[PDB]
Order: sequence, then structure tokens, then C-alpha cells
Amino acid sequence: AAAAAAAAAAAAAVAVAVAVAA
Amino acid sequence: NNMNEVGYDDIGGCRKQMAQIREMVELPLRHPQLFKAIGIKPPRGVLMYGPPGTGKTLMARAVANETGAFFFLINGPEVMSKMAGESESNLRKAFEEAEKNAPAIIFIDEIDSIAPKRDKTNGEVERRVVSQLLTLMDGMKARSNVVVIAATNRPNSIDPALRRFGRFDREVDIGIPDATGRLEVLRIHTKNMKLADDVDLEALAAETHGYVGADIASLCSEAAMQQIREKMDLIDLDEDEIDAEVLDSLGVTMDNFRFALGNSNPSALRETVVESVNVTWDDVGGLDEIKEELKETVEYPVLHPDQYTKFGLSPSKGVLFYGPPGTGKTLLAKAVATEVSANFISVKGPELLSMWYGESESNIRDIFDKARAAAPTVVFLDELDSIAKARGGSLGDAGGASDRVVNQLLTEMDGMNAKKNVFVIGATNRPDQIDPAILRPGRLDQLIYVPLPDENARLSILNAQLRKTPLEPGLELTAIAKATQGFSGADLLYIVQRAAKYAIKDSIEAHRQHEAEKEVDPVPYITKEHFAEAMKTAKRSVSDAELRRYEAYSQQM
Amino acid sequence: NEVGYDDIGGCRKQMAQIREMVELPLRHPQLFKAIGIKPPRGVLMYGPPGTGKTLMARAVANETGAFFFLINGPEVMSKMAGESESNLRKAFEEAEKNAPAIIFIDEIDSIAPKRDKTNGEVERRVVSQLLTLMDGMKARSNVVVIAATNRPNSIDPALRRFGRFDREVDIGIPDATGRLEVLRIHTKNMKLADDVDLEALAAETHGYVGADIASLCSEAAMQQIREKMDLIDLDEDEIDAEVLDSLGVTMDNFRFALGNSNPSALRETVVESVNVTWDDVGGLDEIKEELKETVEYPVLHPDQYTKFGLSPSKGVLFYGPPGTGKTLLAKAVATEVSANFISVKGPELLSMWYGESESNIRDIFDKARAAAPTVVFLDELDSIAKARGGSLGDAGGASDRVVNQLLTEMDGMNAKKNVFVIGATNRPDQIDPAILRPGRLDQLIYVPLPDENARLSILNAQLRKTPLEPGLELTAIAKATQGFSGAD
Amino acid sequence: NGPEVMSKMAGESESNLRKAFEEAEKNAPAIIFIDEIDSIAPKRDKTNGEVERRVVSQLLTLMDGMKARSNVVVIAATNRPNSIDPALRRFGRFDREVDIGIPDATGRLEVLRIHTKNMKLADDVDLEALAAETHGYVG
Amino acid sequence: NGPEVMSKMAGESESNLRKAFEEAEKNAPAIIFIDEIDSIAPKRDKTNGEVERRVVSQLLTLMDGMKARSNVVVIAATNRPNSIDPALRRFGRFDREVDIGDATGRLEVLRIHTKNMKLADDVDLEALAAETHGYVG
Amino acid sequence: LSMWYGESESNIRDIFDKARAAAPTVVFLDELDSIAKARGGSLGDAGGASDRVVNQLLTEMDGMNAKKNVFVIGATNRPDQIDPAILRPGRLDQLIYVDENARLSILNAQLRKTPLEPGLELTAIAKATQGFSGAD
Ligand SMILES: [Mg+2]
Ligand SMILES: [Mg+2]
Ligand SMILES: [Mg+2]
Ligand SMILES: [Mg+2]
Repeated sequence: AAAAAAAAAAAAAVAVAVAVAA
Repeated sequence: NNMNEVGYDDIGGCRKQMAQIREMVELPLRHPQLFKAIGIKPPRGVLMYGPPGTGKTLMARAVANETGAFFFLINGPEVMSKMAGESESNLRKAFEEAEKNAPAIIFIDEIDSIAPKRDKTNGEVERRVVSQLLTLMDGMKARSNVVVIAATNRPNSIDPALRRFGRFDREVDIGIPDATGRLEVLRIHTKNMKLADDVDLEALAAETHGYVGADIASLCSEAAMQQIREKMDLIDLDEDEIDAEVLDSLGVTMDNFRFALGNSNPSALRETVVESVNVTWDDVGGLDEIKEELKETVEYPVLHPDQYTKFGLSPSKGVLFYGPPGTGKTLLAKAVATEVSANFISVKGPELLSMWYGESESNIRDIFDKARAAAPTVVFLDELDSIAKARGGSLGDAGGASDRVVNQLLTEMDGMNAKKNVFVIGATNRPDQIDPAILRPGRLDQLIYVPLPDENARLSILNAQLRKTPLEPGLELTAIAKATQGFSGADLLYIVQRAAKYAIKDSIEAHRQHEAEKEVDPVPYITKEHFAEAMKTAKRSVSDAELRRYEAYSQQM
Repeated sequence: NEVGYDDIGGCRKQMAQIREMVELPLRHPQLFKAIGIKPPRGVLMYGPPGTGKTLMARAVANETGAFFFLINGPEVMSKMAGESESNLRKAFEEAEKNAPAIIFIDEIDSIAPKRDKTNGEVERRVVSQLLTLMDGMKARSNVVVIAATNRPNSIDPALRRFGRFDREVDIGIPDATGRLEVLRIHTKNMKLADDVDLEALAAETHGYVGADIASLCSEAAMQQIREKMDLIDLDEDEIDAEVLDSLGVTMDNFRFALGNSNPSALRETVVESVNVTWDDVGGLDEIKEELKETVEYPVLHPDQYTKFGLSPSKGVLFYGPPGTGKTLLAKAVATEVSANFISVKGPELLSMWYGESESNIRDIFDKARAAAPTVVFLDELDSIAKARGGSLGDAGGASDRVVNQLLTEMDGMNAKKNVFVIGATNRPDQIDPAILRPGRLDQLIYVPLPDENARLSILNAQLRKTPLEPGLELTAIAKATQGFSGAD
Repeated sequence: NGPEVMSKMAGESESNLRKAFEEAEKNAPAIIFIDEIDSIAPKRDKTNGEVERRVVSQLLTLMDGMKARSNVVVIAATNRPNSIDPALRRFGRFDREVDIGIPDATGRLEVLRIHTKNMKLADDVDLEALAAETHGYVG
Repeated sequence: NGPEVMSKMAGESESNLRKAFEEAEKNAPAIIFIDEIDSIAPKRDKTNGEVERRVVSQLLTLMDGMKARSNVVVIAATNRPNSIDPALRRFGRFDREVDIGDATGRLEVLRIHTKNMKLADDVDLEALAAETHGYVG
Repeated sequence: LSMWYGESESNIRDIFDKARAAAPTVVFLDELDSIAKARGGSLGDAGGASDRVVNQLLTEMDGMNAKKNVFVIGATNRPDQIDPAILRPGRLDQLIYVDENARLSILNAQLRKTPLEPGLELTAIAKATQGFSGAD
């Protein structure tokens, strides 16, 4: 007989950075 | 009778599509001599797609009933099994039964369970089933004379190999019906049940906008239920028994359908349902010419399509309100959402952004798809200074998502036309921070400036919040208007709320005095003293620098 | 034992709707043949947790004499390949075969994750099998399906279509009268002292829903048990009758339980109850009275507002020199005023990710308006409300999007029933002009330096719990300090 | 244990939870201790997987539903309470949350007496000074 | 073709590939046409199966195992030029690719297709080949 | 102008790669004022991005030999704010100064699929409007 399997690995996120002017 | 269902007379609103499907399914199955004579081999597979409830399953029942040819129903997720390698045998025996018995017809519902596009899948059984279906379908000779009917809710999640020449050559976009089609379907469904005389289905079809196929049936059922509910209370219809005299005195009137319409919404916009806010066009004091122009611009495409056709000017769908805070832009949007007789999806600016990668644009595409489905619709964008920010406003980068979302909005607003009837209303407080790319002609054409109210407009506004408020007979509002110069609608609301608070304080004090010492209400109306005490603290909101900036922007345009 | 329709009070409208749908086609079907059309058969119950949806399912199961199937959400799935769909088919076949029956699908969110954002094939196959069973060829013959959910927006739209789930009933937070019926239901099967007054208790509860009320009752009972088991010995063996009888639940027990329990929804952001009083705040008497009346009028006297048919003012912003006592007023409102308090700092809600600031703000305001009436305290509002466009270099205008989210969410196409925003800033020049607009923060209260009698009042308030010399007088101290503040 | 329930097969973790609860109810009036629940309750809304949602839904159904709990008491332990699904912090599921915080001087002295009982102290050893100079020790 | 290589028997795809290669080496110096290679070669990085990796390794070891006395060539058609294994584009198997980027061919295809029907007596397929610009096949 | 750093210049780089790939071609640079700006002219900017854009454009236009025969077409409203580093000889030296007949042709091409009144002449609109444009 056959069988199934579940899988959830990861994803991709985006970050936010702050800069300084002069 | 239920198993009989109904042939061509059941499905309505899609004459061309039903004629095409019958042409493909009946003629090459009853007499294939004419196809050989003309010299074209009829196809072996036909795909149907579209939004749910459009009538695809109905199409399958109509073809199954109208044509007496043998039928064999299989469904997507019921083909495979637990034992090792039986899905292939199941499909093989299905095709063997389709060939051996007669020139039959095979119908597979929800192919999406079997075609995961081969890109977002990892297992192997799906590969086996897809390849088995591909070879079984390809290995069908001319003499087979068996046709397959496919039914998918979303066509873009299909394995493209099935779109190749020779496999499922004919697709049919069964779309939303029009007013005539919707009225016809209404007639089809409501003909068995009794209907009161006082009914104008033309009005019901002109008012039914985003409903498709089944939603109108839901409307009818809800109206019938309402009729059953009202007649149960008044006659004291008891659950123990039924009186036959009541049964013959049952008729669904137009008011039932009005009630059902007030409680039902299009299925596509079900997720994005908004809380009900009751605003009328007389509640929005002032702004008379602006309100007339907006309603006229929104009404022409929906009431005189022949007039629109008999012309050449491109209908500018977009519009952007700008002005100082508290002038009533959101109030105008509320009034449109309440009293336009069309769909309306309200969104707040920053809600769409998401931390994950891609989801934001996915939200923009799905929302605009929902807008396309429930056509006509009015997508109200709040605070475009969050979505349409200038690419150069901030030197720092937030990950580049801002550019991607702005480009997504431009590609999904530039890919519009007269069809699908979607008017986008903009409303911002600071017009300087919107990207000029959006204000290009053809994207956001109308630019209405909502100025500070004038004396007559201000008096009208003041009268507009005091519509439902009991008021003392001896009060004159012209002085209040004359004494206020730089005020806004929000300031007037503040004045009225302060007056109401003072009145409530007086009422509670008097009631406490009455209870202590022991007309009922000593203060049933608001007083000039209350108004004086409210305007002792009243003041204006918007500053002169902001007025200067808005005047400069207006003069620059 | 059995929970009938008299134990599920507080949802009379929805109770009637679902009772109609379940009974009328199963008590007098002749009427539905007389009207001509078939009745609705699919209904979706949705709402916040603990509102009583599962209780409604239990009541329907107990009352109706028809066959009933119960399905937990994840339980159907299994390890063997293609076993979940077999289970769904077996369940539906059993429901149809035996008799007209009621299916109940609990926690539908586990089964229909929109079939578009999921990436597991098993999920897409279970969704397709459910869609086919509930609508398709030979779908249903006189069987009704009810499903329960907490997040209706996480459901596939195809399931939310007529014929599958035609009507969505909204099991929302009960009103004060609903709380009264809930209390009477849960306090009808116990022995109570005569002093108990349920109407005032229901009035003083402001955001409690269902199981929250049950918790309050349980807490009161437990405290009563911990009030009379102290006078009596431990009694490891058995308890005398004289204490077993005549227990009684005083109203003080309920008040004590109210002083501890909090709404289940707001348990995430519970704040420790600092102890302040109105007498603790010296001076500012007129501001104290105006704030008190502006807060308690909507919550205690709603009939008068509807008599005039006008909404109340919501916002207020204190501004003045540092240490004048703004946070002290906020603490007093938090501790004694009856409305719920959400104390949040200024820069607390910002986050490094993209969009999580506005998501957090939306969540905070959603909780605030859920258990309304509620008071929201924004300490140092000038941190989150910056003049838009003032900073050339910024994190892609993160502050701009935050302030836009706050502005549009606190005033837009919402319901705006009872949310009172309190702002406290000592630099009111950095605030955006839109925030100062009436209808957002209508009351701008300036807290000046205390006068001689106000410095005397503050000194008396600050010496209210300390022993002092009999010959000591504070009028000289007031006469000597002229530019001082409360902190000094 | 928290992560002890997770398995690679699809539909086995919730089956394990069901087996645990059925055994607990089938045996005797029992007590169920779930340690480190933060691994089986990521609020089911900010998470992106699929098995975690399924286990959370199974746990929620088992905790309360039809014939919810017949003579069984559930105890839970966590290091951060805010990162749990609000649906679990309701009466019927988790009625009361006790806050076991930092002990005071008396508590520190009590802990010191409890621990030093098995050790052999000298006649010159006092514990009050040690409990005084010890300030932030969590026990 | 691409997806016509799978069978119920486990590993039969490698046996089918070996059978085809030994038939092409046994009969004559000939040419093999592998249409729709995007199904056989799933680019080996986005896939997660194991029989696909086994059949890709079998096709790799069968394309490499052609000696001088075989004198057979292989032809392969694809739709997208990006979803191909670089191990299949390595030196030894596939190095000479063509980039197939008119009205005469359209008239030829028309006269090939429509010559098996009772067409007309007043038709000019030159105008149909001229006015049709972007059609293919 | 891409928000991501480096990508901004890569856009112009691969735009000129697409231009040089399909030789001959015409690169119509609309609204030159923005791209043709003095390097680092603005004290406050996103890390002097303008200067990098102008340097990428200058170093990807001056590398055009007699081969690949590209041709850049510019258009602007304000010629004051264009960079003299882009108005230099060897890159872009021509200066065409830019009517009534073109306005009449634009009005007649815009009114093609329109049911106009037969008793109507558009020469009055052409003669009354002198310094107008096709958009208005
Ligand atoms: Mg269907
Ligand atoms: Mg507004
Ligand atoms: Mg429940
Ligand atoms: Mg303070």
C-alpha cells in the first residue's frame, strides 16, 4: 500500500532598514 | 422529477456558450457523418472555466439530460485510492467502459485536484496520474467517438500540457450574465413558485448587479423565507398543525425581494463585506455642485449605456478627492457606498502591505479580481499617501517593496477598459506626497478640490447634523454661521456635540434633583444657552499655513 | 443535564434563525411544497471564541430528534494515502442513508484553507472532495450541514456560495441584557444569598462574553468556598452538614471576582492594576470633573444620547510642561473608571519588519473596539504622530504609513460605537494637524502649572498617608514655591 | 512534552493527541500536563505552515466541544504567555493563569533552607544574611 | 515524447529508455526525437521526487554511452529555454542548439491541412497566407 | 529609478543592453530634465542617486561607436534644468526648437470615430488656440 506525507519548509520575509543623511 | 432536472430551458443568460457546448457534444455523437463530410475532425476535450456558481455543473446536467447518450460520472478527488497503484487502473477501466458501452460522455469535475501545474508539487502520485491521463487522452482514435467534459473553477492552476494542441482544444469562458440574462434566469427559477402580482422583475434585474447564477436564487429563497416568517407571527401559525386556508393565502411580494436585497450580497464580495453605514445625500450638507457632478459621472455608464456607446470620449474611471482635514471626503465616500445602487469595496491604505515576500501584490491582484467579478464596483482607496508615496520621499529603503506595490497598482489599473466597470475613488489629505505617475491622464483623471465651506454651505451643514435632533422652536442658526469664518465640518460637529453634552448634563442634574426631592424631561430640546456654552470653547482646526499650502496647490493646477 | 434552548440565552435572533432552518423543513414540510421552492440547507456560524457557537450546536443536537453526526476538524485526516476523502464520503453516505440528518463540522478552518495559499496536495484533495460532496451530482437529499469557525475570512470562497453555505449568522458579543440572561442561566442552579443583585452586576460588566461570565460566576463561588473553609478546620475526612448547608454567595464575592477577572480577548494585553484614586490627584478639579463626566456619560446614560440622536465626543489630548500629572490622570482613569483600559507606550508598537507596525496597531484597535466601551491611552503621542514629510531620510516612510494607518483606522468606514482615545504629550508642536482635528481628538486640555491652592492640594494629596507633626502647616510651603511643579 | 507529538506522516500528530486524551479519560480521573505549549500554539494566524494549524485545531476541539471533559484537569507551563492563541486563554480551556514570579527575601530564605537540608553545614553558618544579600535569584 | 515514459512498473522508465537506445543502436545509424524534454528533465533543483532523478540519471548515462559505432544522433524539442538541466546541457550530450525565432510556409501549411476537405471553387489561399501574419502551426 | 540600490543603475545598464542588442533602435527619453541633472546638484538626496544615474547614462552613451547605430531622442518642457554634462558635444549636440497645422491635424485625428455635426469647422479652434497642446 502507498502512503502520503506532509511538508512545510519555510518562506521568505522582507526587512526594513533606517538610513542617515548628511 | 428531481432526477429529471431540466434541459436547455434550465440554464439561462448564456445563449452563445450553451449553443457552442450543444454543438460540440450532440452533433458529433448522434451523427458524425457531417463532420467527416465537411472534413474536420471534432475535438475530444472541452474545458469550462469561470467563477463558481456560473452554471458549469448546470451545463453538465443539461448536456447529460438533453442528449440520451450514455453517461459516466467521475470526479477529480475520487479517482485515486490507498492500495498501491489503483488510480491508473481506475482511469483505465473508466475509459474502457466509456468505449465498450457506447459513444458516451465523461465528466471530470474540479480538475484542479489532479493538475497542480507540475511546478508547486513535490510528490510522485500526482505525476503518475497526470501522465496516465495525458496518455489515455492522447491515445484516442477518430473512431472512439467519446467526449470528455472538464469543469474547473480556476483555469490558471492547470497543467499547461493539457492546453496543448490535441488536448482540450476548446475552452469556454462562461462569464457573468447581463441584465437580460439575469432577468431570464430569475424567471426560470421563480416560475414554479407562486408570485404576487405587485412585482416588477425589470427593476430587480436593473438593481441586481454582482449576483451570478446562484446568488439570485439565494435572493429568491431568502425573500420566500421572509414571507413565510411574517405570516407565521401575525396569524399565530402554531407548529402543532397547519391550516389549509393559510396555504392558499401565500404570495411573495416585491417588499420581500427588497428585504432580501437589503440582506444579501454578491458571493464574490462575501469575504470583503463591510459594516453597514446609513448615509443619505441630504445628510451631506453643502457641496451641492460637487455632489451633483460625482453622482452624474457615476450614473451615466450604469443608466445610459447607449448614450455612452454613441460617443467617443474615454470614460475616466478614476477620481481623486483632496483637501483639508474634516471637510467631508470620507463622508462623501460613505454616501456613495450607501446610496449608489452598485457594489462597493472599502479599503484602508496600509492594510494591504505584508511582511512576507509577494503576498502584497497577491492581495492587490486578488482584490482587483474581486472588483472585476462583481462588475460594476467602486473601489475606494483610503490615504493614497501610504500606497502612492513618492519613490524618492525617503532616502532609506524599506526593502524595495514600495516600488513593487506601486508598479503592481499601475499594472492593475492600466489594464482596465470600459468593461468590468470599476471606478476608483481617491481621497488624500496631503496631495504633495502622491506619486505623479498615478495622476497621469488615463489613470486618475478627475481631480476634485473640496474647499472650506462657505456661509450657505456651512448653514446647510449645521442643519444636516440637526436633522434627527429634537430642537427648541426658538433658535436661529444664521448668527452661528456668520460668526464662524475658518471653521470646518468637524468643528461644527464638535460644537453640536458639546451642546448635546451640556443638555445631557442638565437633564441628568434635573433628574437627580427630582429623585432627591421625591413633563418628565425638563430639557426635551437644546437651548441657546447650551449653544452659547458650546461656542464659548469651540475653535477652528485647520491652520492658515495649511490653507496657504492648499491654495498654492490649487492655483498651481 | 441536557442543555435546551433556555440555557443558550443571549442570541435570540440567531437562535430563531437557526431554529427555523433546522425545524421548519423538518416539522411542517408541507409549507415548503406549498410555497413552491426548497428550503435553505447550509448555514455558517462565525464569531469570536466562547460566544456560544458550540453551545448552539449542542442545543440543536439535544433538541432535534433527528439523526446527528459530529465531525471534529483535523480528526478526519489519516496517514494512509487517499483516506481522508474516503472518510468524508463514508460520513456523507452514512448521513444520507439512515434518515434526514444534521451534520456538524466543528473548526472548519482546519479543512478549507482557501485551496490557493496552501501547498499540500492532501489539503487540495480534501477541499475538492468536500466541495463535490456538498454540491455536485447527487449532492444532498434532506440533510443540513452546520459548520463552526472563528476566522470566516480564512475559508475558500467556493464554500461560501449558495447551496453550500447560503447564510452566515454572526454570533457576536452580547449586550447588557444578553449578559443578564447569561447570568440568570448560570445562576439559576445554585444557592445564592438574598443580597445578590444580578442586574447591577451585568451592567458593570462591559466586555465579558459567555464563558467570561461563567468564569466570573465560578470565581465568585470559589472565593466563597475559600471564605468559609478557613473558619472550619481542614476536615480531611468529611464535612459537617451545618457548613454544607447555608453557604450563600454574597454580592461582595461577585465584586471581588470582578476586581480580578478580565475579558478573555483582552487577556493578551492585561496591565497590572496600579492603585490611584481621585483624591490622589491634587488640584485639577475642573479637569477631573470634565474628564469624569465625558467618560461616564455614554456608558451609563445611553438613552439620553439616542433621545437627542447625536453621537458623543471621543478623543482628548493633554498637553503641557513635563510632570504636571498627565500620567497620574491616566493611572487614575485606568484604576477606578469602569471602562476597560489599554495602556500602551508610544514607541512600543513599532517593528523592524515591513507592515507589522500597522498590523499590530489594527490588532490593538480591534481588541479595543471588540470589548467596548474601552479607553486607549497613547503615552507620548508625538512619537507615533510625526509631521508627515518632515524627515528626508526615513525607512521608506515607515512613520508616514504608521500615522496614516492610525488616522484611517481610528476614523473611517467603521462602527465607532465606544472607543475613547487618551493622548498625553508634553511637546504638542510635533503632532500632525489631522490628529488635532475634531472627531479624532476633540478636547485639547492644557495642564498649566499649579496655583497656590493647587500646590496646597497636591501637597495634601502627597502627604495623605504619612504621619506629620501636629504643628506643621503647608500654607507657607505653597507661599514659597511659585514656579514649581508637582514633581518638585 | 511539547514537540514530542510531531511526526513526519500526514495526520499522525493529531492522532497521537487524540490517543493521549482518550487514554487519559479511559483510565481514571486524570491530570494532563502539557509542558512548553509555545510549540503547539503559535496563534494559528501568524504561522504559515499547515501541520501546526491542524494540531492547534485538534487540541482546541479536544479541550472543548461535544462531551468535552469528564473528570480531567489540564495543566500547562510556558515561559512567555503572550505568544499563545487567544482561543486557548479562555474559560473552559485554561480558566486561570497563575503568575509564578520572583520570590522575595522570605521566599529566598525558604528555598535556601529547603536546599541546604541535605548538606552538612557548620555551626557558624547563618542563612539570613545570605538571603539578604541575595537579591535577584529566581530560585 | 516527454511524459510518455512513465509506467506502472517501478523503474520501467529506465528499461524503456534502454530498450529505445538499444533498438536505435541495433537497427541502423538513425536519429532519436525526444519531444517536450521539460517533462523528463525537471531541472533537478525545483523537483523533489526520486524516480524523476533516477530517470534523469538514466537519460544522462544513456546519452553519454554512445560510441563511434553507434552513429546515432538525438533531437529534442522544448518550449521554454530555461527549464532545462545544465547537466543535460553539458559537453557530450547537447551543445548545438538552434534558435527558431513566414507567408510561404503559412501557405504550405494551409495547403497541407485544408487539402482533405471539400473546400470551395473560388478560394485564393495566397490572400489567406498574406493577411495572416502571426499564426503558427 | 529602483528603490533597491545598484538596481537603479542596472536598469539603465540593461536598457542600453536591450538597445544595443536590437540594432538599429530609437531610445526616446521622455522628460530628460529628471535624468539630465547636475551630478550631486541637490544637497539633500538619497545618497546622491542623481549623480549615479547621470554617470551611468553618460558612461553608457559615450561608449557608442559607429557600430550599433543607436539614437537617443529627448523631450522636455524646461530646458533650463537639463545638465550641461548631457548637452555636451559628442553625446547629444543637436537642439531642435519646436503648430497650427499640427494642431488641426491632431484635432482631425482625434475626431475620427466621432459623430461630429456636419456644420462645424475646426479651423476656428486652430486659429484661436496658439500655444496649446494635444493633451488639452
Ligand atoms: Mg458545480
Ligand atoms: Mg474623511
Ligand atoms: Mg465551542
Ligand atoms: Mg508623566
